Amino acid sequence: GPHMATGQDRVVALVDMDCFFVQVEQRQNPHLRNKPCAVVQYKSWKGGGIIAVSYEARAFGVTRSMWADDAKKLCPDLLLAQVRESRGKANLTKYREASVEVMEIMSRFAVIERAAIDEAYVDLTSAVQERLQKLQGQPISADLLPSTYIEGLPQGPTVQKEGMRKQGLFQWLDSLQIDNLTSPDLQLTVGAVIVEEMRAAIERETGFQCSAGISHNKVLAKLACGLNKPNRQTLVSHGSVPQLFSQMPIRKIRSLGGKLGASVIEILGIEYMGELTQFTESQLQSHFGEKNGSWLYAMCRGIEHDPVKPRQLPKTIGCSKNFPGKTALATREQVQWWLLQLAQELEERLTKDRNDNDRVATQLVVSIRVQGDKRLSSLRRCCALTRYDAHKMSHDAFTVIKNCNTSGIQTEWSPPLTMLFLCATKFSAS
DNA sequence: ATTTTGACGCT
Ligand SMILES: Nc1ncnc2c1ncn2[C@H]1C[C@H](O)[C@@H](COP(=O)(O)OP(=O)(O)OP(=O)(O)O)O1
Ligand SMILES: [Ca+2]
Ligand SMILES: [K+]
Repeated sequence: GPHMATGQDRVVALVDMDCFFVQVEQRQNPHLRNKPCAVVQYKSWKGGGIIAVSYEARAFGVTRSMWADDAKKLCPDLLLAQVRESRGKANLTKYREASVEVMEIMSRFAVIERAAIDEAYVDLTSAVQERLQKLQGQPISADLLPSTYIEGLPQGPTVQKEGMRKQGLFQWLDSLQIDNLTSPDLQLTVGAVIVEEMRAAIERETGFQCSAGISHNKVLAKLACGLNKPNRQTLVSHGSVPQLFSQMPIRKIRSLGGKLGASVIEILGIEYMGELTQFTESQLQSHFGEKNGSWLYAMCRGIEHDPVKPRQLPKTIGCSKNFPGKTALATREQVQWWLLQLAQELEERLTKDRNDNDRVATQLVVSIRVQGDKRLSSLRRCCALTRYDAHKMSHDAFTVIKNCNTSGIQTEWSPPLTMLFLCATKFSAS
């Protein structure tokens, strides 16, 4: 009891831009705003592959990974914006720069960990302490939380969505103990106030809307974020975890969406996160390893300790292209030309990165996939990255991979290459 | 024939 940790020591948010690439294109082209629309890369093969979908179009069943021709079958009036193409490949620069806009705004409020192009974790513990000092026992008005849901409420003894939201928020605020500055529920509530302010600032200064989760750790904040989308935020309190987890499929928890989550389900014969509480820590370590077992034992109780890392910039800068089916690279000239295209984009982005961020990459990673291999990467080799020069980087990549060619004819390449990948890594300050 | 990314763990 008095010594049992409860994982209530931090306030952590996860901010997720809503359908981000779509919003970037809608800001640029007002004709696309408030319409069913999607972002597509390439156009020749089946109308192009959809990579982002507005919520209006999701209502028709349009999803990412879908071909645009098929999406048009579900949504005949679907509007499309195309990813820019440069040097023969999709170029994501517009979205990376929009991401920087948002991340720099978020960084004014607190330390952020860039989780993806449109996702950041936020460590709010210190900001919440300061705001609590400013408030001086003053109660928190529901007006300060105009887009916040409290997971699990309302409960106990209106048929509209906003009415339910307000009822749950009212119950939560009515129960709060505003006089205890160490109260974890109060701390989460102040965190939610700050996140409302952050999201307002993002929308005012960029036009972009986002959703957010607020809880005591990254996994719960990420889970909370997806409960009420778009353009809303959700507070998941420690006390909400038993009911929330009691029907929560294991695969919905971050890092359990793949093979490990499948093995948890299969070996233990369970379906929901809460069922994990019935195993000892040693049982879980015996099945899943020391690290995973301890992590699951704590996580099914709502407890997780992974820190928000102070990192606003990506650790790697990479460029890749697939060559599916008939397009697989079968000559040496082809392989070298595409290595050159990838290296030119990489040099452009690296030079910009060096000027913006006072750092230099020192390692070049080359990855390839051969036709027939089911794995995404068949081979990975590295060489020194000593000059931001595309011809040198492409020549070096060719040198490290050229011995993979089985073909006895020098001009021909076999087995054909279905993927090329150049990644600059190992940054040092400059 | 999703494609193009990015982070981290194991050995
Ligand atoms: N599998 C993918 N392939 C290519 N691009 C992707 C892929 N997944 C995501 N992206 C890009 C496009 C998205 O706008 C952006 C953010 O991804 P993601 O958060 O999963 O969806 P989303 O922002 O489009 O919608 P949501 O509102 O549900 O968050 O990253
Ligand atoms: Ca998103
Ligand atoms: K996401």
